[PDB]
Amino acid sequence: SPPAAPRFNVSLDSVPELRWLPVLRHYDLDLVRAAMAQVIGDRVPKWVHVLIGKVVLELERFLPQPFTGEIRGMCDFMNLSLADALLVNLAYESSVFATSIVAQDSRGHIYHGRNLDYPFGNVLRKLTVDVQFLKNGQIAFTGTTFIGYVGLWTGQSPHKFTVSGDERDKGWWWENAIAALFRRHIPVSWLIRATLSESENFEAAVGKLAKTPLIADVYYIVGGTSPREGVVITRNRDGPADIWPLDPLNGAWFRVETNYDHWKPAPKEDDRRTSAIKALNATGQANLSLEALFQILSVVPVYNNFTIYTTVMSAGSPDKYMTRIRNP
Ligand SMILES: *[C@@H]1O[C@H](CO)[C@@H](O[C@@H]2O[C@H](CO)[C@@H](O)[C@H](O)[C@H]2NC(C)=O)[C@H](O)[C@H]1NC(C)=O
Ligand SMILES: *[C@@H]1O[C@H](CO)[C@@H](O)[C@H](O)[C@H]1NC(C)=O
Ligand SMILES: [Cl-]
Ligand SMILES: [Cl-]
Ligand SMILES: [Cl-]
Ligand SMILES: [Cl-]
Ligand SMILES: [Cl-]
Repeated sequence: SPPAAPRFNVSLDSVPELRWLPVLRHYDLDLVRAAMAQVIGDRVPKWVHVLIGKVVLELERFLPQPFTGEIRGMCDFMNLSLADALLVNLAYESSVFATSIVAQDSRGHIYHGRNLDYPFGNVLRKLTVDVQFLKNGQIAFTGTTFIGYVGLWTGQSPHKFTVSGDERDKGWWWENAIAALFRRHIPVSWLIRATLSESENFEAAVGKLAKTPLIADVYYIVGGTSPREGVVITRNRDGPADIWPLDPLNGAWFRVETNYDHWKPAPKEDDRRTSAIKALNATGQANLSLEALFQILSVVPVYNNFTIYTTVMSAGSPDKYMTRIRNP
């Protein structure tokens, strides 16, 4: 059976530059550096590496807190350049594949599950962690991430909402991202974390995730705590291209999103959407549970050779947030 991801706490009462240090000390930084060094060489184009290396300090002015400070803190503790630490944190914003599911059972309770896939040789499975971010000793929100990565592709605000992000690949990622960063747009995984931290309820989270300027396109899957509180937000950098909510009155008790626009067919080369829908159809609304979602997310090719982890969560039952490493 897949093992649960290591769980750690991160205190938001500590300043950004030191928050992650207690967590980093549990890891072999030789492994982390080797992994970060590999990603730069593998995922960052040469012209980007040259450019950011020279202008990182000018770019830092336009980046938001506390993300820069947390990256700066990981710079010093690992003897890595600020440019390289920033680049790795941007490299994982793209080339990440996913399946996200938000669904409503017969009682109107909301369930949320997702797979995250990375199609390159990696040590992400060894660096995946569930993190509880604390304010005054209390859990403000929970997220799943990789050691050294300050954004959240997956997270939960207890008794409020759950969020997962799927990449929306429209090409020219680095060209548009750099220009967007200098215009104070933010990474898609950083917006998820900022939403988990700030938004007071599901409705407010959907608004913030739908409208905040981004450096790239993305799909945001959001689940709430009341019946019908589930939505797929298809984003472009400036705003929402499409808002796709649960619609039980019309028989739509789930929404599936992989990495493609739902109003178009999934590509024949990569049709994880069809498999997920059939498994949900076979499971049935009456049998929907977090465990049932985990089983759906274990069906090939929804579950595939590149799957890093599987997360199931329900904001109404925050204690059930569970991330399991796949293919370990
Ligand atoms: C991670 O943070 C949680 C939340 O603050 C910690 O749980 C608290 O632990 C103290 C001491 O055991 C208790 O007095 C609190 O009531 C606990 N609260 C909850 C909700 O569990 C947890 O101990 C922290 N983990 C570690 C390893 O320190
Ligand atoms: C799912 O079920 C609905 C209703 O039963 C059906 O119309 C649809 O074709 C099914 N889709 C798949 C992929 O099984
Ligand atoms: Cl923000
Ligand atoms: Cl935060
Ligand atoms: Cl309903
Ligand atoms: Cl899709
Ligand atoms: Cl459940």
